Amino acid sequence: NQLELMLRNATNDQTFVDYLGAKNALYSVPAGSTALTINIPARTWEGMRG
Amino acid sequence: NQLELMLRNATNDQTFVDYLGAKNALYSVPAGSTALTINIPARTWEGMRG
Amino acid sequence: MNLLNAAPTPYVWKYNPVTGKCAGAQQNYGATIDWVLPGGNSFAYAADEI
Repeated sequence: NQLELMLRNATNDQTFVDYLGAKNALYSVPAGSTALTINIPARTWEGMRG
Repeated sequence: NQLELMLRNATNDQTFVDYLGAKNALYSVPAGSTALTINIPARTWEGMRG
Repeated sequence: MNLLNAAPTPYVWKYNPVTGKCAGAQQNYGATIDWVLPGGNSFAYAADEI
């Protein structure tokens, strides 16, 4: 019960992040083609990892 | 040395352009064919000459 | 809470580096919190305060 009271308090609540940490996108590349271009619109990139 | 020093100054340094000013792409057209489609990825065309 | 009094998302600008002129502004969707479907009343206030 004390754990609940000290865990229901807002400043200390569970925070989880996906381990992959990657938006996953699949871009089609036809069989014979050798080149691919990935153009995506304006975005704030606020904290990109790579 | 005066000439080389007024050319080392960054406000006045050499600038050279290719006279052709044209990206060169060769699109195959077989013998019997009479038509060709040139599709290109999304781009900004920021100063295109034609 | 009332969403009419909720603080809006900021407008971030687009620079357009090549021409140098401003390319406009956009609703800053690139950094937004998902708070109405998973969050509810506890996180609506948090998102507004953020």
